[PDB]
Amino acid sequence: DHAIYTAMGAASQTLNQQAVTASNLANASTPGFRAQLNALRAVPVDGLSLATRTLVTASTPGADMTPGQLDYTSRPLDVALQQDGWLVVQAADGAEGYTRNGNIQVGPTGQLTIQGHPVIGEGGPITVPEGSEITIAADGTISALNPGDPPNTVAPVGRLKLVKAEGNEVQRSDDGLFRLTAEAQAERGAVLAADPSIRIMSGVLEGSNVKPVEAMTDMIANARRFEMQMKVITSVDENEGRANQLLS
Amino acid sequence: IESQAPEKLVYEPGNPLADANGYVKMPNVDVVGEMVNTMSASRSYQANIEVLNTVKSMMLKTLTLGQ
Amino acid sequence: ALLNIFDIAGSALAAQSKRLNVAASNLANADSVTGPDGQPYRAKQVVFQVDAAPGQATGGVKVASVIESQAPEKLVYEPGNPLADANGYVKMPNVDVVGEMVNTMSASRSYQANIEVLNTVKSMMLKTLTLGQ
Amino acid sequence: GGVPGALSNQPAP
Amino acid sequence: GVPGALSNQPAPPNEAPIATP
Amino acid sequence: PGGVPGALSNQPAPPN
Amino acid sequence: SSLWIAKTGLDAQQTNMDVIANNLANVSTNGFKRQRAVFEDLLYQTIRQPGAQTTLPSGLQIGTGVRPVATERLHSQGNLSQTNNSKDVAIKGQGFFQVMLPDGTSAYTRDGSFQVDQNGQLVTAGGFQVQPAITIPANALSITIGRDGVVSVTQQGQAAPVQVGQLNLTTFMNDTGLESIGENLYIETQSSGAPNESTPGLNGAGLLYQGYVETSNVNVAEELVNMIQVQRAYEINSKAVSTTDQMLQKLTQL
Amino acid sequence: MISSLWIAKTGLDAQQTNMDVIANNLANVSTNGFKRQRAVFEDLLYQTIRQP
Repeated sequence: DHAIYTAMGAASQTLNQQAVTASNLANASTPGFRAQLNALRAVPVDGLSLATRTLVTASTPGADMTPGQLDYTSRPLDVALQQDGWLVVQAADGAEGYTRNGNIQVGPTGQLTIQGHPVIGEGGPITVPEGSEITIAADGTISALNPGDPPNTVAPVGRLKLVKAEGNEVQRSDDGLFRLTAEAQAERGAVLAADPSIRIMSGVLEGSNVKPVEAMTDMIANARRFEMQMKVITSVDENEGRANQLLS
Repeated sequence: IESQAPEKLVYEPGNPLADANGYVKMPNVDVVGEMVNTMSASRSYQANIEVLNTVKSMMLKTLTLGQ
Repeated sequence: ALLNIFDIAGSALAAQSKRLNVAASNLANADSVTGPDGQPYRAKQVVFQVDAAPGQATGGVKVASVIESQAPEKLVYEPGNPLADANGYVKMPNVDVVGEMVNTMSASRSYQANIEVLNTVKSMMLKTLTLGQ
Repeated sequence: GGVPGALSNQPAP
Repeated sequence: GVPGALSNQPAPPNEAPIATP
Repeated sequence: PGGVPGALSNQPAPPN
Repeated sequence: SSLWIAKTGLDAQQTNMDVIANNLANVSTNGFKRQRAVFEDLLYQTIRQPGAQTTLPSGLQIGTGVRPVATERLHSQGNLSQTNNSKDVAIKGQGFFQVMLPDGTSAYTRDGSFQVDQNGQLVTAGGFQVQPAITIPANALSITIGRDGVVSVTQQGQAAPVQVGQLNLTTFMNDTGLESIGENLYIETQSSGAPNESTPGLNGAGLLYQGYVETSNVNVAEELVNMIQVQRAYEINSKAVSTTDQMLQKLTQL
Repeated sequence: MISSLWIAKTGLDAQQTNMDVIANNLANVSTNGFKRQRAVFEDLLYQTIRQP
């Protein structure tokens, strides 16, 4: 009578896994995206006397840090980081976040943004002089040349804050930015200092890293697992009916 | 009691009902759970009906104790 | 009149039927240039409300009204059409194709789920009446 | 009480 | 009023013209 | 006096 | 459910398809900046938080889908084509001709194909006047638009050209923020405010090449690769839609 | 996601830039004191896959 609940848990968590996979597939064109991993954990129910019932719980263990494919766009402000490297932005709630989106934009007032989040440089958010032409070097250095003014007047303005962090040290926040895990925060500090060993390429944008093969295989597996759980539910549903209706 | 689950967020900032960022809130109903709950309730209901039927039969037989 | 479960599930069936009808009417009028009066077709939407007859406890689904969508009407440059404005852009409906197919599928699966609920309840209903006899 | 039963006549009278 | 209620009056005929009269 | 059912009576036609 | 997620995915790829179709339709338009669509995923949903920590970090965190935020135009200098018509000028640099709309508000354009109306007056192909205005006398044997925007006219039976007016160019601090009015016109926004008028060659304004027209910025192969990937992503999202439907159908038929 | 497309796109872009440079060099044969241009193409960053 309670195997129906085990099968129902399996089917519901299969639905959750399918939702995760569909959300990953919907962002196949999202610039600088990290796919969410999925794994079904098994929870064994304790008790007496013969432990037979073990339930299923869907989980998302971090994300995927494999870089995607770089689109070469003839623009100086689109940048791509090294493998396992992160650009730093000031998060929505005045905090710090890390990302791979190298689509740096400028405003009328001259401040650099990523998805609207100001970029954080050595001494707090980077601000470029109003209406200047900007070039980004291979180590984060930013040069600004005013339009029409001796090209001998090009001078650096600041340096981007580029950090290095692996998947174990990084957890996705609800606003799409990545942050440090508590166990990584305890060791590497609240704020990560700039890592000078990371090279950055200017003029190339990093796309998403969702793998179509894994997504399609996962969808097929989810469908088949759901059908098997429905069969288990149906088998349990007939037996209980007969039993009660007759042994009364 | 209200079920404890995150409200299902849907991005439709064209519908007249919306949020500040166009996040329409939809109920957190888990369809599989509700179908299984309906089946379980029906089965438990039928079991209780059988209990009542056999109990009434026994009461009649007890009323026919010595006769 | 109806038993509470009957009313709830029948209201669900009627609401899903109304949503499917709206989706079908939108899919039919995807390429309509004019109505009967000289105004473009506007994609219809159906709004589900909970018909909570008691205070916040339960209730089926009712449909207050069919609203007309407020989205930028599609503009196609056809100055020769009599319905073109001063700039010459005829107005085509804002009916999206993918959304309507998804709506049709979702309405069908909700309809079938409510049908299954009624079918499940029915056996218990008929078996209740054997309690007295 | 607050919830009417499934086998009850429509709460709406 | 509500769809599915009971009234003592037949519904008006369902006409759908193609052009405005 | 009901008329033809189904397809013919569910198509927009001018009155005559 | 997954239906809404995959439907948002399908809507994004259609948007991208519409953007690509618009870019490909405006290949031959003079002074066109290609449109590039970028997408962002909406709010992530946290269902259960990761526990206190070997094993894998447990925790169900489910996404929502994808939304289009803003499509940006690439302000890169296009190529020049030679049309012997003396009324056409091309811009070497970031500058826009300012124009009066018939309602009375000012728009900004880059298409340098101009004409002259019934009463002199330099106008665009749509007839809108190009400000600050240039009146041309009806004995103009030849008109020359100089590098610094100088509009000089040659008169019959004279040895020197007659100066008329300077084609002042409007320069913006953020070019990508301009709103597309439609017919080869841009209007300032809050993200592209403070229109700075300047003589061409000064304050970063671009120079004018007379007799040439600026080609569209649309690269062709990039769009075709974009269409291939858009079609494949659309097919993948359709497969996701088909998979969720199948499962819910089994659930119902139970 | 597809990848092999975004690599072949860079290949096509490099060849397009080379052809543009060649066309510029050919168009300016008659200019007095013109200097030929050569475009240098050179690859992007490599991704490294863990090898347990």
